[PDB]
Parts: sequence; structure tokens; C-alpha cells
Amino acid sequence: CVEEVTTTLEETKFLTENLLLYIDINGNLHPDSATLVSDIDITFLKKDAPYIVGDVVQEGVLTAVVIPTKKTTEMLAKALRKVPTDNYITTYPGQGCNGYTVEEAKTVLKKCKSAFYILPSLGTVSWNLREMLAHAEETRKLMPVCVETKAIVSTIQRKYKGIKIQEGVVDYGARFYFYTSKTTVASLINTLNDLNETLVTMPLGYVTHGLNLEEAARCMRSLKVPATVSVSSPDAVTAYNGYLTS
Repeated sequence: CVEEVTTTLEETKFLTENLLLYIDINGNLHPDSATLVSDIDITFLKKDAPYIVGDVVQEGVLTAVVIPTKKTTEMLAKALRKVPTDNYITTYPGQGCNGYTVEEAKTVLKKCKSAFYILPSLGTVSWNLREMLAHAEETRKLMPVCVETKAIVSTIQRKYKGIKIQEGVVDYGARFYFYTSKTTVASLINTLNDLNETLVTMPLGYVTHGLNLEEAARCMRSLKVPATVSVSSPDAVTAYNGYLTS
């Protein structure tokens, strides 16, 4: 019913051409699905938004289902039951920001309406901004920075006289990825995954995108690069790690 394959997307197409993607209420692709869509028009995903959980859109080789965020496992199962019975290449549903575990996803796919081929898929610290900047500078790790956070921008401008801060990668003094809250956490995670650099970072989405620390920890599971994650205090180190022990 569910088979974990050892192959890349292209190397799995011999089994089936059909891909099952996960989207949110607005038709935005989950980070795990966002990389499976190259050279395909995806206008249809957002064209009919907003959706409700369980809605399914299809075009060509692609099927996409709107999935929930865990509070429930029953709601994730109910959403997957709407996918037409077929054979699909996919990823485990509900990972990353949505908050489900791999075992929860397996439980849901165990119900076996369709057949699924599942593609294959650093210490936490409490460092202040001065410490993070110094660490980035010497290690050459990429440091995401929200440019709306003026206190950070001001610090960077004082440390690296002459830096011209703008959105995107800026490599001046240290290597920064400057972003704003006006793009999604998913898009930021996908960009950082594509850059394929080790990070030194605060939890992504925390505060800037309205996420609490647990929600941000869930999203951080979608990173496919190593990351030194720096949290607000020693007590937050324990909390954050606990969110990941789950």
C-alpha cells in the first residue's frame, strides 16, 4: 500500500507518472511538494483559492490535496480520503509546519485507498545577536535575518560599515539571507534548502510570521540543511528541544 523508495523523483517515474502534492488553504505548496513541480504549470493550484481542508485539484500528472495542521490525525485522514484512488509518487503527508510525525503520516496512509511511493528524505544554543553575528562571520554559515526587525538591521549596519542591506542574499562582512514577513515561511525554507548552506538562525517564522516557538519548531523540520538554531534563553533551549523530541 505504502512503499518507501530509494530513488529520486525522476528515478521513480517508471512506477507511475502521477504525483500527489500537499497544499494549504491558499493553494500554496508544502515545502516537501514544492520541489516536485519543476517545468510544470501550477497556475491551477492557486487559481481556485481559497479552499477548505480536503479539497483536491488536479491537472495533468499532478494531484494536490489541502491538508490540515495538527492540533488532528482524524482530520488528516479525512483529507486524504478525498484523493482519487490511484498510484502516486508522494511525500509523507502533514510534515513540517503542519505538525504531524512520520508515524502519524504512516498511520493515515495505512488506510490504503491508493498506492503510494514515498520519496526519500547541530546543537541548539541560546546566543545573543552579537554572538550570532560573530559566529556567522567566522564560520561562513548563512544567517537569515528579518529585515523588518530594525534592531537587528541597525546592529548589522553598525558592525559592517558600508553594508547595503536589501532582500535576498547579501555577503558583506558575514553572509546573510534578508527576508521579510511578507513572504511565506514555506518560500523562505525552500530558498534556504536550495542554497544548500549550513545556517546559523533563530527559529524561522517565530514572531515575524506570528508563530509561537512550537509552531516555528514544527516548520523548521522542513529544512534540509544543517542549522545551528539559537533561541531566546536557556529555558527556551529546553522547550525547543522538547518540541523536537515529540
